[PDB]
Amino acid sequence: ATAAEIAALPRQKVELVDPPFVHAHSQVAEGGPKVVEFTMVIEEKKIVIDDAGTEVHAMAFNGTVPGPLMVVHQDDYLELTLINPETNTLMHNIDFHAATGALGGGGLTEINPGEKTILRFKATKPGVFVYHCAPPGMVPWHVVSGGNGAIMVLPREGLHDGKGKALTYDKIYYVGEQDFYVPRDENGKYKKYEAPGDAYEDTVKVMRTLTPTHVVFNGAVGALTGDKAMTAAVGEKVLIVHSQANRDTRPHLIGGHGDYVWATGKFNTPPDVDQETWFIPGGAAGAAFYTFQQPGIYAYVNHNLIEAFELGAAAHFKVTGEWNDDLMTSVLAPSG
Amino acid sequence: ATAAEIAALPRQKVELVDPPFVHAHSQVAEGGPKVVEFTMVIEEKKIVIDDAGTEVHAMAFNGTVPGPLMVVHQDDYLELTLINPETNTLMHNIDFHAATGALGGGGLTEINPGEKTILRFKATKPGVFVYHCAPPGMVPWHVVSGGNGAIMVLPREGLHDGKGKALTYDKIYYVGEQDFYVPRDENGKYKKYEAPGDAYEDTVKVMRTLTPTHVVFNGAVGALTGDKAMTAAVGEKVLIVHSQANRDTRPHLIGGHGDYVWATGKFNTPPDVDQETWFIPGGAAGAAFYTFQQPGIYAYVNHNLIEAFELGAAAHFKVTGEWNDDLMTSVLAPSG
Amino acid sequence: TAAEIAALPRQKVELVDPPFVHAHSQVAEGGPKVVEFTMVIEEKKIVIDDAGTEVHAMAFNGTVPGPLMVVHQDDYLELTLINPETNTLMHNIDFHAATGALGGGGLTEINPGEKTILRFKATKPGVFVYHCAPPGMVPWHVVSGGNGAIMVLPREGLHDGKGKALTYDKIYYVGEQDFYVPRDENGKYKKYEAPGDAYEDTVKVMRTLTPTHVVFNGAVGALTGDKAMTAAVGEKVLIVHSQANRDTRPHLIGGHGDYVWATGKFNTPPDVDQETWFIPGGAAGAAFYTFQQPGIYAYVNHNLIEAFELGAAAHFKVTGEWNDDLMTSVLAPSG
Ligand SMILES: [Cu+2]
Ligand SMILES: [Cu+2]
Ligand SMILES: [Cu+2]
Ligand SMILES: [Cu+2]
Ligand SMILES: [Cu+2]
Ligand SMILES: [Cu+2]
Repeated sequence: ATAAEIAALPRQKVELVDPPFVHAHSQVAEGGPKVVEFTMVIEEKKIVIDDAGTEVHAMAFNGTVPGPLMVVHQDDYLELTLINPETNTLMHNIDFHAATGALGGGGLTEINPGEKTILRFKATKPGVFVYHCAPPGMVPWHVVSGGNGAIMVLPREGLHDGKGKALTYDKIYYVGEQDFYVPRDENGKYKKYEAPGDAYEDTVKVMRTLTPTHVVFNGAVGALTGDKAMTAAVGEKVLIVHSQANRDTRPHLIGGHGDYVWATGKFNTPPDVDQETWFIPGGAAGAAFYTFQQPGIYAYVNHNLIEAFELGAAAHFKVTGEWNDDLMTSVLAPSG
Repeated sequence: ATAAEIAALPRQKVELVDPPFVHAHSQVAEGGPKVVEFTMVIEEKKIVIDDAGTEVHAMAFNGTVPGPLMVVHQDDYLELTLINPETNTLMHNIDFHAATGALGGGGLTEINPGEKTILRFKATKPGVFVYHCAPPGMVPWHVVSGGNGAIMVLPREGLHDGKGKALTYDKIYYVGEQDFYVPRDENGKYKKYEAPGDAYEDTVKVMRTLTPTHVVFNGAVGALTGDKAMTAAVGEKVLIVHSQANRDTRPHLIGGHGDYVWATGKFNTPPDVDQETWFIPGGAAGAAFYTFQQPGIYAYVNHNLIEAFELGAAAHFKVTGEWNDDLMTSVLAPSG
Repeated sequence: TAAEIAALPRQKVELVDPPFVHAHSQVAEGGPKVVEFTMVIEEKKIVIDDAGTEVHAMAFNGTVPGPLMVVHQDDYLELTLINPETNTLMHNIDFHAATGALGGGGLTEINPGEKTILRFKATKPGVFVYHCAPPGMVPWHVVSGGNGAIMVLPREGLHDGKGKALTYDKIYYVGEQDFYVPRDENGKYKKYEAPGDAYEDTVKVMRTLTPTHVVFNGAVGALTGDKAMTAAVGEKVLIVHSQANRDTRPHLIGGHGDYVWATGKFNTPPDVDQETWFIPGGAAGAAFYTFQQPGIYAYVNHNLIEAFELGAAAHFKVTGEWNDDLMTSVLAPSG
């Protein structure tokens, strides 16, 4: 399209919501190509990531870790207004894996505190894609401080399975998984700092071990459990988008499956089916589609079970409905 | 189906055999749906995992690490009697990744020492699948203590390639790969403990490094070598099922290939072909099909070669038959 | 038959150093051939970072990685492998592309002062790792740089999942190397007189499963600056990537993998529109991209710690006209 043709396209302002929820959208596109507009203020803030009061100096797109899911359709334009407030201490930017050119946008969005920028790109490829901060020379530090999220570029005709039959979800959730590298002192206690820059040297040493101290969903241990469990009902079709900007993960729904899984995250690559545990490499997003068949509590984990149950990578689903004894029954309950 | 319909189905009791062998079965299902009955006693037992005499207090389903391969067909019911004898010290249970509901059966099979339970589930999805112990609060410890195995749910019509041609194996082996995390003293020598619980805190610290001390097939360094090498002949068709309940692996047949590989382990997902090295994520099983073409020794390995040759993840195949000079020949043997 | 193999033509090919690739055609020119290559193994001290860090490398043909060899399906690859008397160690070669004798390793064990000639039929199309594998010291040789890859093209060239031609304008081979360099108690990397002197110290580092360096073409920054790879807008590029010992996850920053044979095998249909692909330790993969935008790109292992702290980052410098439809700065950074 020409500059004039794009200027004539309809504009739609989207209001982002905090993960794991996803802003309102249509699966099948409602009309022709649009310029879909998003705004995000980058907030540098302390976050507490475990029950020992361990702190991270986060880079929080839109005030969350992960940053929110942005949803467009293929051949829409995504126009982001990105704002770095004067209260921040560092330069930041954004690299959309979904975009083409200038290091994903990173080369065009370097904004110091007190500045803002507007980037527009054409979402030419359908899929879920990571986005993340990437300041030259400081890239991994910003990403593992929580400066990452994802977007979903739906096909204009919605999702389909490998034979072209429609796949339509009732619910969608976004799980951002984060590897943290928190320095400790001589007695094994996690260190606290009063400024992001103060922890840099110490953090780089931990990162070089390639061994995260914490691996969490939605910014902290237990962030998606207890009261913040995701919900569904028997019969409901659910899409779980999962991202990891820096490090591999292997998602698994304990008690369920991935009926369809775009493990590469790309919708023109047909989905795998009947999956127990799928694999998303660092620097990517994937998506799984599941129809719940049984009520009760499910745990959704990175199935390196040390990472899930020692380091923090575990979420819950609470599911309502009728139990199915054909699928599963206790013939003899635990007894002497 | 209804409870009455299921009660009318024929039962068959299966005697399990120790890995890497697999109990007698038919590739193409005999008749209609059955309730296939297995019994497994859990044994907490000391095992020796290397040639120095390093020992682990294992949780051994049916007395082995890994637990044995159970084989059924799609839409059969798997009915497991699981027994925790009173000589054991801990509660155990079982999570079938093949099953749907109650955390894979885990929520319905918590048995203290002196107790037993019978769980039945419908095997609705075809593939190979991990099973493992998963007691709330103690999940990874039980799994990395060897409390895991796999099942195979064959399609009722046996295996096929991605395009409808039958794939019929002459023999099958099950390779269970185990990451162990054995505490060490100040001399770098592995510690021994009197009971399972005594090793807990020390073991958890090693687990947090995400760096196993040992990575082994069939419970020990060298377990599938020497006179315990797997065997085949030129022309023979072999399926190798490979599981890893906690941690990634990358199987490779040195001198061979995976002609067809269900790397996700799921038979409705078409197999990759002509593979050098395939990839199975932690928490999953995979399967590879190969027709041997050359005689001699092969090594089957996790192709992180440090993991294979330093940590223990190497097995051998001994293959009988005639050398094929068309496929490979030494034009000039090593000479001055 | 026997007479027929003996009657097949023999063609010698001159190798070139990575990331460049020797002369070849995408569609096979003629019928099956015996393609002959020669490689001398060089044990040499190489410098892998900006602080003068040394490794005693095993360098097939004098490079880390060893060079890319390119044949077509059902050609034979006939390698002459030479281990000069100035070397201290036995070496050999295992072609993942080959069938039999541990990939050739059982037939190619050459002491210093010896050579050997191995021939194998390239029956399976794809990119494949090769590496040294002396029994009992396999990982040491591989993580000392003793590895490369080959490409076995389909006789009819590359195709997408639907059967239409994919023809590249150029090809690069990126070999990625995990190194495990011992450090003294002060945190400084150690140097050794001879390869064997480092064995014990190196195996201890290997057992951490934590590389001190992860690099492309044998050193930090080997494919950056004046050594960046090049392309132009409109050009179709194939990037072959190998890792003989450890997982990697390639990503073209600012681009994509339009078609990616992530397993490296051409009979397995390529994934499409990839952001970041995955190649397991012990394999090669291949990505095809058509460049749409000019400028500098970084090509990385997208564990960004591995890329930017440990060394796994390369550059492409791309010429041509910018496309404001695909991307534009509506408002540049401003107060
Ligand atoms: Cu930032
Ligand atoms: Cu990136
Ligand atoms: Cu247990
Ligand atoms: Cu599990
Ligand atoms: Cu060597
Ligand atoms: Cu190999």
